[PDB]
Amino acid sequence: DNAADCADIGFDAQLKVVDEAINQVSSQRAKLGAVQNRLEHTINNLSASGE
Amino acid sequence: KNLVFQIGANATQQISVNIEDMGADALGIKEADGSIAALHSVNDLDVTKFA
Repeated sequence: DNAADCADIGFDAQLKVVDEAINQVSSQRAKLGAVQNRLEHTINNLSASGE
Repeated sequence: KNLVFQIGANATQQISVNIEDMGADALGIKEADGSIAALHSVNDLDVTKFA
């Protein structure tokens, strides 16, 4: 129907929002990786303190 | 009705294309013309009018 000059049927808008969903998933995964790094770090301290 | 080929991965990485040829593709002002510049491709004057 039209090129990227509508923002609701535009191609650019489409591709943008898909890429943003990707950025939200990627962000979430990134956070979780950080969190389990935090956890592991702690577990080292927990076991140490336990000794 | 311009033609948008996607060319790159991201937004706007694209081009435009157009085309026109048919029977009425003789000399084009904005339309072809009236009694001239349309028939010359479509209907030749080579009926008798050269005589």
